[PDB]
Amino acid sequence: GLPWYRVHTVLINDPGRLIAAHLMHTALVAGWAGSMALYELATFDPSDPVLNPMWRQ
Amino acid sequence: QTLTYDDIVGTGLANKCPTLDDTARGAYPIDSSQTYRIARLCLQPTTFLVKEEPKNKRQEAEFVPTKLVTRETTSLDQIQGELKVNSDGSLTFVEEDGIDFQPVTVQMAGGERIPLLFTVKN
Ligand code: CLA
Ligand code: CLA
Ligand code: CLA
Ligand code: CLA
Ligand code: CLA
Ligand SMILES: CCCCCCCCCCCCCCCC(=O)OC[C@H](CO[C@@H]1O[C@H](CS(=O)(=O)O)[C@@H](O)[C@H](O)[C@H]1O)OC(=O)CCCCCCCCCCCCCCC
Ligand SMILES: CCCCCCCCCCCCCCCC(=O)OC[C@H](COP(=O)(O)OC[C@@H](O)CO)OC(=O)CCCCCCCCCCCCCCC
Ligand SMILES: CCCCCCCCCCCCCCCC(=O)OC[C@H](COP(=O)(O)OC[C@@H](O)CO)OC(=O)CCCCCCCCCCCCCCC
Ligand SMILES: CC1=C(/C=C/C(C)=C/C=C/C(C)=C/C=C/C=C(C)/C=C/C=C(C)/C=C/C2=C(C)CCCC2(C)C)C(C)(C)CCC1
Ligand SMILES: CC1=C(/C=C/C(C)=C/C=C/C(C)=C/C=C/C=C(C)/C=C/C=C(C)/C=C/C2=C(C)CCCC2(C)C)C(C)(C)CCC1
Repeated sequence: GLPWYRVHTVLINDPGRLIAAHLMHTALVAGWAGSMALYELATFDPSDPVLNPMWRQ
Repeated sequence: QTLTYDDIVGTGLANKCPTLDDTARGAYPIDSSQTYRIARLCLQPTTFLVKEEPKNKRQEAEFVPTKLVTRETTSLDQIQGELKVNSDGSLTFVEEDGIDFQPVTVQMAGGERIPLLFTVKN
């Protein structure tokens, strides 16, 4: 069959499933951005923007 | 026009001090020969401020405003005591008894709760 590095080539002539794969990628990136922001909020110390700003943390 | 408990209950007015109308800009003569007392001292807090502690020793350590989380449980009321008239003409309230304490919890930014015994005990 297809080699491992060509598995996604099944989408080339399938616009509906290309859209679906792109939607899933978009869901993963948007889900990363939310989960990254929640991780940062859970750990950010906001109490000193002079000597402990976000870029030190 | 005087209210009852069923008018007041669950409205939050029980945590309020009584008010005097805007017209009452008068004056109350303290006869030095006669003794006085306080029938009711009410204190209704509106603003609780907590001083921050910046870890630096120096800096601007100002009082930050907080959010009350323990609801309308805050006023001290029904406080009684003797209002003495001193020798030099001054009046000294000595507090005797009353509802003179309320535990209060306020919350700073970041979620730190600050419990305090808001009081005028003695
Ligand atoms: C928009 C970016 C993009 C998209 C949509 C594609 C799409 C495609 N690539 Mg291409 N490619 C790209 C960028 C892209 N590529 C880049 C940046 C490189 C250099 C690294 C390549 C080098 C490349 C080669 C050499 C080949 C392809 C192939 C393909 C086709 C099949 C992919 C597959 O089945 O792998 C399936 C992948 C796996 C089963 C596992 C991959 C795991 C990788 C190695 C590490 C983990 C990645 C990680 C999970 C994701 C991080 C994302 C990152 C951007 C942050 C598909 C059309 C193949 C092709 O043309 O077939 C005819 C092929 O041979 N690509
Ligand atoms: C943006 C991500 C993405 C999307 C939308 C697709 C989409 C697709 N894949 Mg591809 N693929 C991907 C990434 C992706 N893939 C990665 C990272 C790998 C390497 C594991 C592959 C390897 C792969 C193979 C071998 C095959 C496909 C196939 C397909 C198609 C059918 C679905 C399927 O069987 O997947 C299979 C299921 C997966 C790939 C699940 C992903 C597994 C990774 C590890 C994520 C698991 C999540 C996990 C809970 C996270 C753990 C966190 C950790 C810190 C603990 C569909 C077009 C099939 C196909 O149609 O080929 C003809 C197929 O046979 N994919
Ligand atoms: C004229 C109307 C129109 C509009 C508004 C778009 C808009 C879009 N298309 Mg395109 N496209 C069009 C015509 C249009 N297209 C036509 C006629 C074709 C040929 C059939 C295509 C073929 C095409 C392909 C193959 C792909 C796109 C993709 C995209 C999206 C990329 C950006 C994205 O995902 O952001 C992020 C999304 C959001 C922030 C949310 C947006 C919410 C949407 C607008 C509303 C959802 C409800 C709505 C009823 C669903 C249908 C909308 C549809 C018309 C796009 C974007 C929504 C890509 C895609 O789908 O990526 C996932 C993609 O792979 N388009
Ligand atoms: C500009 C932004 C951008 C672009 C162009 C891409 C492009 C791509 N991403 Mg996406 N992604 C992005 C932002 C982007 N990403 C962000 C911000 C996130 C959140 C972290 C993701 C999360 C994400 C996931 C979870 C996945 C993708 C995948 C993909 C690939 C899908 C097509 C494919 O089959 O390639 C075929 C694969 C390749 C061409 C290999 C790409 C190699 C990359 C570029 C770098 C090499 C990584 C290295 C080998 C291993 C890293 C260390 C390891 C320990 C993880 C494509 C290369 C998917 C994928 O790779 O499927 C296999 C996939 O599963 N992305
Ligand atoms: C629906 C609308 C929407 C809105 C208002 C936001 C808003 C935000 N996003 Mg989110 N996001 C969204 C959808 C949205 N997002 C979707 C669908 C995804 C999945 C793809 C994400 C994935 C995502 C990630 C991974 C991250 C964000 C982040 C953010 C924050 C910073 C934005 C930023 O720096 O981008 C900068 C944007 C650009 C620089 C855009 C570049 C545009 C390029 C140059 C266009 C190039 C091609 C163009 C077509 C050329 C022709 C142009 C023509 C005019 C001539 C902001 C709160 C960041 C964050 O803080 O997360 C918590 C962040 O890391 N978002
Ligand atoms: C930590 C380990 C545990 C993690 C558990 C996570 C749950 C996943 C485990 C269960 C996997 C079940 C897949 C196999 C069942 C099935 O047949 O496939 C169901 C479908 C197709 O349906 C199918 O379609 C097929 C035909 S076709 O593909 O449409 O052509 C047909 O064969 C079939 O009858 C029909 O059902 O295929 C799949 O969806 C691809 C495999 C699932 C990949 C799992 C990825 C995890 C989900 C994404 C989570 C991140 C999202 C964040 C962004 C929002
Ligand atoms: C976030 C989630 C991430 C998902 C996890 C997925 C990660 C994917 C991992 C893929 C790795 C694939 C490796 C496939 C390996 C593999 O399958 O090779 C065989 C394959 C050749 O395949 P053909 O095209 O012959 O097809 C056969 C097919 O059956 C393959 O499916 O070659 C390639 O894949 C090209 C890459 C060359 C790589 C060869 C490297 C070997 C060198 C050894 C180096 C070590 C010694 C160094 C000493 C100095
Ligand atoms: C589609 C996947 C592509 C993988 C991206 C590789 C990025 C490498 C950087 C660029 C150097 C490229 C020179 C390649 C040379 C080249 O041009 O190759 C092209 C080749 C496809 O070529 P053809 O279709 O001609 O196939 C030749 C085969 O038939 C073998 O004879 O692509 C590969 O084989 C992709 C596999 C590379 C596999 C790389 C190993 C991935 C290891 C990942 C391990 C990750 C750890 C995972 C932890 C979770
Ligand atoms: C369904 C649904 C829902 C939910 C959703 C969710 C909850 C989601 C989540 C999501 C998420 C939570 C996601 C996340 C994602 C993530 C990712 C996607 C990541 C990625 C990663 C990577 C890619 C990395 C890589 C690396 C490493 C590992 C090391 C170093 C290097 C690098 C960085 C490259 C709701 C209810 C809302 C709505 C309705 C429906
Ligand atoms: C409709 C319906 C439903 C629903 C379903 C759904 C739709 C689901 C989905 C689900 C999902 C969709 C899931 C998801 C998952 C995810 C995950 C699992 C993720 C993970 C992630 C991670 C792991 C993270 C990490 C990180 C990052 C990325 C950055 C920052 C840091 C940290 C580390 C945090 C049900 C059945 C209920 C029932 C009824 C009907």
